[PDB]
Amino acid sequence: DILQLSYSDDAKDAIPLGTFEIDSTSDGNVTVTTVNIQDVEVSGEYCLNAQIEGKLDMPCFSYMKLRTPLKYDLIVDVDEDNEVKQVSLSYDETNDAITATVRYPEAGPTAPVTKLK
Amino acid sequence: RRGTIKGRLDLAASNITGFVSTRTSFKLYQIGNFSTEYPYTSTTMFQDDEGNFEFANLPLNDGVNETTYYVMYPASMDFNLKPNRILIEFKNLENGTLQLNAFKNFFGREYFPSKDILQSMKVHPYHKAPIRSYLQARNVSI
Amino acid sequence: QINATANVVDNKKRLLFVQDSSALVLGLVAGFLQIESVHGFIWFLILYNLINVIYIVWICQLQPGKFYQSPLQDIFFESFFREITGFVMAWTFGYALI
Amino acid sequence: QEPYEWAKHLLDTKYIEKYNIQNSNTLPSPPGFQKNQITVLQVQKAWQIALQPAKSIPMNIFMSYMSGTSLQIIPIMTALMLLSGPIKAITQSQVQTAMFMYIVFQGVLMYIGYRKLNSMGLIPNAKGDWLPWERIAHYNNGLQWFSD
Amino acid sequence: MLLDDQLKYWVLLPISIVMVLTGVLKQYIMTLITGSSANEAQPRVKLTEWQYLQWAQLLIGNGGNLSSDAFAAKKEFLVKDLTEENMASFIPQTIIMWWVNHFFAGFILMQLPFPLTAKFKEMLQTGIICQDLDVRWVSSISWYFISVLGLNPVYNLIGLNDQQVDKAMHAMANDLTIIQHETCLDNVEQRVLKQYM
Amino acid sequence: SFVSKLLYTVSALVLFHSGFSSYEFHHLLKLNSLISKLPKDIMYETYAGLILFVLAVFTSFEKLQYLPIESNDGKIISQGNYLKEIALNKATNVDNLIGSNPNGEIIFTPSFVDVHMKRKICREWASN
Amino acid sequence: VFSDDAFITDWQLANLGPWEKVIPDSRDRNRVLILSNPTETSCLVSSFNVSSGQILFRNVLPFTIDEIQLDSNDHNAMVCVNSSSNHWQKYDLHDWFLLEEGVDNAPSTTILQGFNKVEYFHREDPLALVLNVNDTQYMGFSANGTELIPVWQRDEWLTNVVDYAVLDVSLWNAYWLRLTTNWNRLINLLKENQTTVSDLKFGFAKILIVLTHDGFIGGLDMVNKGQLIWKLDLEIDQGVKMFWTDKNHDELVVFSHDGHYLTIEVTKDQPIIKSRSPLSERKTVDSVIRLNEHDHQYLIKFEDKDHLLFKLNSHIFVTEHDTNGIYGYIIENDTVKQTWKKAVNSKEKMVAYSKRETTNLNTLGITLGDKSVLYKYLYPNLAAYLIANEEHHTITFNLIDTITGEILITQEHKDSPDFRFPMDIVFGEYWVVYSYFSSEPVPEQKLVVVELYESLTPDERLSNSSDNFSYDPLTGHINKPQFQTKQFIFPEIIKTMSISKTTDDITTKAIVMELENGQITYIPKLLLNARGKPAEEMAKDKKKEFMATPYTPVIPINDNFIITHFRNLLPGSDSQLISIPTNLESTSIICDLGLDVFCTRITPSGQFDLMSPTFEKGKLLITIFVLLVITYFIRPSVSNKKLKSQWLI
Amino acid sequence: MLKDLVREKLLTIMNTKAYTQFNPEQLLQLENEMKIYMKSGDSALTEGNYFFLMEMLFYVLVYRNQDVDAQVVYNTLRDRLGENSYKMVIMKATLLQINGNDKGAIEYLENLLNDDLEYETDFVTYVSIAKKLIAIKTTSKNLSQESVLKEVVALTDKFPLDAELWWYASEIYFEMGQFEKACYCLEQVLCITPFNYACFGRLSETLYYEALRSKKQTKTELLEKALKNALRSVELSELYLKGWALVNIISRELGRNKQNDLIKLSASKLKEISAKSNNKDKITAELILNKI
Ligand SMILES: *[C@@H]1O[C@H](CO)[C@@H](O)[C@H](O)[C@H]1NC(C)=O
Ligand SMILES: *[C@@H]1O[C@H](CO)[C@@H](O)[C@H](O)[C@H]1NC(C)=O
Ligand SMILES: *[C@@H]1O[C@H](CO)[C@@H](O)[C@H](O)[C@H]1NC(C)=O
Ligand SMILES: *[C@@H]1O[C@H](CO)[C@@H](O)[C@H](O)[C@H]1NC(C)=O
Ligand SMILES: *[C@@H]1O[C@H](CO)[C@@H](O)[C@H](O)[C@H]1NC(C)=O
Ligand SMILES: *[C@@H]1O[C@H](CO)[C@@H](O)[C@H](O)[C@H]1NC(C)=O
Repeated sequence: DILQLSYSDDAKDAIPLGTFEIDSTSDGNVTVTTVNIQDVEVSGEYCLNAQIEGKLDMPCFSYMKLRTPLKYDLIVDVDEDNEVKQVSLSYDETNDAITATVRYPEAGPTAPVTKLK
Repeated sequence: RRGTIKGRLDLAASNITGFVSTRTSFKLYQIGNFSTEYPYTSTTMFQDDEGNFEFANLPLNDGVNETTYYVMYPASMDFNLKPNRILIEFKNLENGTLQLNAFKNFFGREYFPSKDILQSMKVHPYHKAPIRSYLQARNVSI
Repeated sequence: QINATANVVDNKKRLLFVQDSSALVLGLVAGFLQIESVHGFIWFLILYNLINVIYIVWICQLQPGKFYQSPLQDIFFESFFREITGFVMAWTFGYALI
Repeated sequence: QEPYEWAKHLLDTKYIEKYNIQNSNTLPSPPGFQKNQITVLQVQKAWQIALQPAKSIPMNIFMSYMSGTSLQIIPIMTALMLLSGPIKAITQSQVQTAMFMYIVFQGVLMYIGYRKLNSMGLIPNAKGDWLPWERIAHYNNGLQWFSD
Repeated sequence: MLLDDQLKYWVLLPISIVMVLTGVLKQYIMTLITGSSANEAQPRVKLTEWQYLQWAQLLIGNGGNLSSDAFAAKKEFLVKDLTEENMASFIPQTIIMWWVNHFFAGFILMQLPFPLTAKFKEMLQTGIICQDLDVRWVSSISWYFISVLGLNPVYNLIGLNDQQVDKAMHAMANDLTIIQHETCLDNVEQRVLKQYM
Repeated sequence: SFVSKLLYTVSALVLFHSGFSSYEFHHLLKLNSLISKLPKDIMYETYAGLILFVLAVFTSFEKLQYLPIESNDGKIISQGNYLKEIALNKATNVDNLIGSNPNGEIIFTPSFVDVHMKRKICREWASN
Repeated sequence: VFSDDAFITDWQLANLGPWEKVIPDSRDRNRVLILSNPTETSCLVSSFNVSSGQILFRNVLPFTIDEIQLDSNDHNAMVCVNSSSNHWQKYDLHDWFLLEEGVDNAPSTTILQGFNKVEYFHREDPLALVLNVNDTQYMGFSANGTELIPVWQRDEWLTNVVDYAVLDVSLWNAYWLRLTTNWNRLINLLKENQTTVSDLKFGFAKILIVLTHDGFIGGLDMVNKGQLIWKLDLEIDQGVKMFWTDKNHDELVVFSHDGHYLTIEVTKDQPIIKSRSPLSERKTVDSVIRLNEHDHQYLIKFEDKDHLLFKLNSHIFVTEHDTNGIYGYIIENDTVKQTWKKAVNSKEKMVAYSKRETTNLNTLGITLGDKSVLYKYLYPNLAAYLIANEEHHTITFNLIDTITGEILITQEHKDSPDFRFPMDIVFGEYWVVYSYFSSEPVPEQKLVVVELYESLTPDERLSNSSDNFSYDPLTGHINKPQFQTKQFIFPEIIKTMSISKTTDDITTKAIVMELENGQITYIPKLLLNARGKPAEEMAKDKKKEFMATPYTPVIPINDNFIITHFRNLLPGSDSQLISIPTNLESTSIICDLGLDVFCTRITPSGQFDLMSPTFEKGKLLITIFVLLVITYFIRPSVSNKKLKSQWLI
Repeated sequence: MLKDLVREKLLTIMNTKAYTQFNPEQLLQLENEMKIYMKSGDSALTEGNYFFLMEMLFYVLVYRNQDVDAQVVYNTLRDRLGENSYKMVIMKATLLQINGNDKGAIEYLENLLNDDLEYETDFVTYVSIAKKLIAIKTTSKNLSQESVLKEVVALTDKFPLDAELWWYASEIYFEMGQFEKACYCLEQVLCITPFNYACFGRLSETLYYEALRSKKQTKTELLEKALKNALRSVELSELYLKGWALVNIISRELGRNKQNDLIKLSASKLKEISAKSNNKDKITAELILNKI
């Protein structure tokens, strides 16, 4: 559905950083689109939340020293059945905002055993 | 309904009668489109001083001309063994019987050929017989 | 200049004795002191050429031209790679033995 | 002592007049009693240019049969000799061209030895040689991390 | 890195002792085998013809000692009498290299006092496939390679001296006829006056 | 010479003692690392052994002295050199000072010696 | 390299538990059958010499003490009936031959001085009396001579080892002092003339300070055969962790499951408990994490998921794994505040975890054949873990940042895996090796290697090592890893894995794997090559390193690398496989505490720091004396041939 | 280090063969010093130098009529080397020559040269045995100098480049008035040994004798050649007494005097030789300088 990314302090409530839209297989993959970004001055060590109001709640997925030019990358690690497994916040120098990218997990290696010729 | 796998690791047929029975184990792992949650895994030991192990009460795929496969691992901390793995076919025929076949295989080779092709695996009779109980020789002389 | 080649060969033999003993014992002392790379090679250059200067002053008696034809090529060159390999050999021997 | 006998007979000029001559009739006598510039130019041309062939494809195939491994010191030492020997060894208007050609092809043999040492990998060009003297990214710099 | 001292005392000195003894043996074998000298064992007439050839060669080389009136006569008489009348050293190195790589392979012998590049890790460490060993910690074949270069001072200090006919005669007469006589007796007086005054 | 062998043995003893002391120090430092480099008495003893070895090498050169060939007395000919002069003007000064001839196997005719004449002259000298 | 070291360089404390029931063997009467080590799902049944004190065999049976009984029609056979599923198995008592078994019908089965002794055991009337003397000590007396001499002795205090600890056991006046001392030493040497020492030098002599589940502390000597130097009963319930206090290794802090910490001063001979104080909120300690050894504080985690920063005599991040998720914590000044959680869903389970081990850095990267460096991802604060998904049946390898807690690398294995088999992660300097079990290529055991580099293109270092730059990983501004992965088969099922720790971490890290049959092998990291091309493609293309191993995705079990040579080693289900760095870089101590403490010394790159025991000194001196004899005999021939050259020619 | 000085003195008397020209008093002192040295330390003296000094000791004992001790020395050298080298052949020929048996020594050397014609060893062996044969034929047969010259000329026709033969030929030619043949033989020795400054001095002496014997206009023409050869003899040896004495005498005889830049240099060099050289050279240089 809609993933609300929101930073927060230790005991106080959350402060929203953005809302992104997970769309399950329009024509291709489940890759995100950005609905709303938040131009809020944020600086310091904060707990980031990635709450989806329908499917998945994350009380805190990352603890980052956020700066006001938030040059981050919301990596949404997804599954085979296109459900949000994990959310993480990567750093990206050429980003200028918080853009959300869906990450599919890499196929693990398979060993080339001997075949029946 | 449930199949039984016999076997015989002949240790008295090579004058290795002085041994510990618990250092040789026989593992069984189900493959080939089972119908349970987990595949069936068993591990037995010897039954007699002759060396005749036996797996029993194995769950099978109930259906006409339907197969259920088992990889048998005869392992021993004392001796090397000649068939490293044994594929077990448990085909429920329309014959009214339950055909048990066994195929030799070594470690590091697939058990079924590709659907495009084929080379077959060497058939095992039935008890079965892991031959060649020559010692494992851990110690390197220097 | 017409040279007497037996005297040339004998003077080069005495100079080779000095340079061989000096290179081997400089390697032994650079191994006893546990000297590393650049300090060891600069040590060998300084003390080996100082031993050559003491050879020109004391043995050649401030005139190595009557004892060596081309004295700069004979005393400071023509055994330089030989004595630096002997220094490296005795240097590795003393550095490994300490 | 008394002086030498050659000098007692050298000062008196009357002794040589007294010194008579023996008759010599059957007395036995002892036994016995430009193109040079062009050949010199050809000999010097063989001294400066016919040494070049050794530095030619014979030496190229001789260095091509060593396979470029460091596992022996004979190819490395012969390549150091190919480096240092040409370095140690470096009608008037005809031999200057061969004199320049000699040191030029000695430099060519030096480049052949350099090509051998570079194909061995024994020359510090790439970053695998200057890797031990390469510093570390100090990642923490004021934090500590401990795990369960 | 804590190495074994017995590795030093049983690899450094035995390899050096075996290498100086095989240098002594190579010098002794190459003296005993090479029995030839500057002269050979020939019959008398071959020695006489070679002596006349070498007489023409010595006249070419030492005509400067004579005057013109004697060099001309000797040249005429010599013309009238001439016209009318590699792997043996690398086999012990291969044997000693194999003996080092057979008796002493499998352990790091010592540390060099100078660092080299990483490519020398492919030659100075043999029985050790460890990749984090820098090229200072070396095997015994490195001590062979170092001792091969550096034993010439030790070889010197122990006292070892450190490791058809008519066509040729007519060619020597042709080289004798075209020579330019440049005697050293022409201006010997001014040379003596320059040297001793 | 005597001073050369004395300084050779003294430098050998000093270098052996200093090498053993440096071995003890560097193999006690390896046990204490499981900073504090060489104490300067061992360094100065290695330098003393090196200086004494260099003096033993350079005092092995004795000045070239020669006995005269003809005369037999208490006179020894010395040019005051440690090495032999290479120039043939000055190389043969040794041969002219002592009374020899370097091509004496040609000049003196040692193959055509009348042996009976030498024996006659020596017998007549011993009889007189 | 092995036959002179078997049962010599290694040792095993073949332990039972406390002997719950002892059953005499009717076929021998010199053997006995002990039920011991009673867990809630298993029991150790062993056959044991009552005249020699040695265990003949051991078997961890899946039946409890109450379920295991004796057959009525055959007293030389035991019937074990799991009554929760009616599964019965009949075993012979002599050679442990598995007799009849089934699910339907179980057979009719019956039921089963010293210094302050507490119990009798095996009262056999000819001989072989056993006295359970202490609570966990068993002595055995025979009567050869009608005097009851002590024959064997056994101390089963070491059953379920939790933690451990390893105890390693002006100028002229100086010149004249040196000269006089060396003069007196040479005088004493020339007047005197007219292993257990090298093990102290090489660091082999160590003391294992094993902490058991009952609350005991031991002193197992490493260079002995596991000889108990000293023992101490802490009279606590379920000791949890054990750390040194200071860097000089003189005192331990043993925490317990009731919330008590004990400071125990460890001397050379015997330790005394010095403090037995409780904690602040003492309910149930789960695990303790030691932080910043120079400033002695700890992170005591409770069973109620609570935390306590504890202290005795800028930021600090602590990650903590559980069966469901991995959590982060920061220590600001003295408080423990949680920072992130990589929790799992209802169908997933964290099955393996390993922090990145703080290895000593020797090389910044891997030099290839073109001398082009592939730089290692040497960023610390990494943790690798496995997520088992039973809904999709997948193995998800994840690599987390543990400061910000972002998943750097994810890897799915849809290899139809089995979660009833052991799975383990070990983390090297720049690589992860994780073992699981699956059946899609073949039904054998899988080993996946993930090597992390800064970039996969050579000579492309992405880390800023400049002097005017300092990384701040709490911002997330660190370089990201690029990985290379391979999967290998393995014939035996791996129970647990470890990395061999050496002194400066120079020699190749051996992934030491304890297998499910009790055997312990090790695979070197050179043999697990993640940038492996096969032997066809390895010889042609030259971009590999010097003697780079190819990709062999089979890994046959090398019997030379089985370091439990012919030993009936039985680690339990806890069974921590630990490695101890000594001196003498090539070797490392591998111990296998948890039911039987086995310890050995392995050399993954060969023993290059030490002279071999079968080093040919005799042929060496023979060759030296032969060269001396040949030179001394051929020298007068040369001295005569040079004289003949001087005279004849 | 007197042993090293006596060793180098005995090696210079051995190599330059000065014992050939020694007095009986000098041969007695030489035999005494040689038997004192050779019955002593023997540390720096090599083996080949020891047997060369023992050959020299044999010839000193032969010249001093000590034929029994010479037979002992030859027996020791035969026990080491045997009668196979050329030097042992010459020693056997001398031992045959002094024990009567001159025709026996002639027969031995002639039959050996008939063995030393085909498939011979090197040229030094043949020329040394043949020169000893010429010496024994000179002593025994009482040959005139014409016949000795015929044998030496036959030994230079075949086998040239033996400067000993040409020097002996020049010696016999200088004993006669045949100065031109002597000068030809000396110029041949200069061709063989180029740096033989004693041969340049002897050539200058023969040309000076021929110039004084001529007494004509060719006297100055020969004194020019004599002065040039005497100046070449001192360009090869600074302290050569014979060369500087010949430079002085030939310069005074040529016409130049009153310190004409070469008589001054020759007088200074003869004063230097009288200052530093040995007593024979000093007395001879004072004889040269203080004439007239
Ligand atoms: C998969 O299942 C089918 C029956 O549904 C069976 O025939 C087949 O053998 C199975 N595959 C394998 C590899 O056994
Ligand atoms: C027997 O097996 C074949 C293929 O395995 C299948 O096509 C056939 O339907 C089976 N027979 C019956 C009666 O099911
Ligand atoms: C089953 O098949 C086997 C051979 O395949 C045959 O011998 C047997 O008689 C069959 N069973 C029946 C009941 O016919
Ligand atoms: C009895 O069997 C069940 C399933 O077979 C198993 O879960 C249980 O743990 C067994 N009982 C014991 C005591 O191990
Ligand atoms: C130990 O057991 C073996 C076999 O069970 C037996 O042969 C041996 O005698 C026993 N030891 C003693 C000391 O009785
Ligand atoms: C039993 O334990 C006590 C410790 O309280 C010890 O002193 C005693 O020696 C032990 N018994 C034996 C037989 O070792």
